[PDB]
Amino acid sequence: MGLYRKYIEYPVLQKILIGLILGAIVGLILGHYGYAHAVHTYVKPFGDLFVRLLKMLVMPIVFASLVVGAASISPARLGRVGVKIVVYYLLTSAFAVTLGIIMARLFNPGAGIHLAVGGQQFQPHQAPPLVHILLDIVPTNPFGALANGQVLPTIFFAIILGIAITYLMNSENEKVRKSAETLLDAINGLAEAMYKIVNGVMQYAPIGVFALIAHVMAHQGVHVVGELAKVTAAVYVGLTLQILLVYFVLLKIYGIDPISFIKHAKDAMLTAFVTSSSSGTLPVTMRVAKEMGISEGIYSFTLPLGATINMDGTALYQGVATFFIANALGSHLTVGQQLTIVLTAVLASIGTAGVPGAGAIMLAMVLHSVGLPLTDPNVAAAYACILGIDAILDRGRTMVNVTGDLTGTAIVAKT
Ligand SMILES: N[C@@H](CC(=O)O)C(=O)O
Ligand code: NA
Ligand code: NA
Ligand code: NA
Repeated sequence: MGLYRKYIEYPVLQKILIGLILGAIVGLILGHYGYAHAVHTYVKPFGDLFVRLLKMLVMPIVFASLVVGAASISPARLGRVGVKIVVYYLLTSAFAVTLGIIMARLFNPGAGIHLAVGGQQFQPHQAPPLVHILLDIVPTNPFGALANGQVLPTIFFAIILGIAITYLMNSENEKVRKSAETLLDAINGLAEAMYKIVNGVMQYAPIGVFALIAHVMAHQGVHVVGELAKVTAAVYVGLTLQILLVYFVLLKIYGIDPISFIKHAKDAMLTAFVTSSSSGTLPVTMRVAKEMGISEGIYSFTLPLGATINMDGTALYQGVATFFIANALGSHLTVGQQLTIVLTAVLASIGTAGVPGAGAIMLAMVLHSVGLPLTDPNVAAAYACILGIDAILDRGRTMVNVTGDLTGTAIVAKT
């Protein structure tokens, strides 16, 4: 087990990029000499196992995290400035998703791939009338939603359970109060346990990323590499313009000087960029918070709230991916479908945990709203090719999310 210990003790982020570049070389070299059936039958199953691993823990982590999160939060009317706090992030998320559509049309990623994994192109199914969709949010059986795999009914049932369980903790009866604590602790244990499994799966990602990239290179060929570069470059330039478009303009109109703003915050983004974990990068956020030389009481609630609420960078990733998959599958997005992208993506960005890899887990939830379920083999193939390239894209989107946190707290502080 000498080599096993060395392999584990290494930056997980570095290995994925090492695994990604190695996979690309192997696929093209093999593809030039043929052996298309060789990779399809020998190295493909490693990629499929990684896909099944991610889908395993999506359901248990959605239910447990919401119950713990909803119970902890209590309605305090947000005082006076809090209503100004929550409204700020909601509007900004809409802008980020809206910018994704125009930039995606500018480059048009996913053209000329022609997925035929299932033997035929994906055929959209007509959506049921909106009355049936809304009435299905309420689960007729709370246990049925979990077992059958429905996600929307589970979210509704999880939220109300957390709200109902925080009243018992405040109840005067001792037996009722004690029973509420035990039930909350058991679910909190399940949510914590699901996070340790996330680290275990990420250690298998370099092997999983290697298998997925190699399989795609051999079949599609060198052509598919070009589009993968287009989506790679698109997100960064879209994020780059977004920072100047909305984050800079608020600084200019108000009295805070943007040039000095980044000078004190320069260490903040750089530390987050290296670690690529916005939720875990909290200590530096409070570090710069206490050395701004201003009030701390505003910082008592803004940073914990803005940890999960603000996720502009991931939001652009969610929107661009949703559009990219449609082009690969050959199904054009109508105007009506584009309207539900921003509504779904913005609320989706709210539920993101913040740890790296969370966007991949909840990207599929937006796909269900569009009408592209994961059970479709054609959708699975296109979605799998994104899972390989997530690490390099996740390097940039963390910086935007943390920057929006730091920028947003300062402008309200000026008021
Ligand atoms: N780690 C990303 C989120 C993600 O990777 O899904 C962020 O905090 O911006
Ligand atoms: Na936002
Ligand atoms: Na979030
Ligand atoms: Na954030």
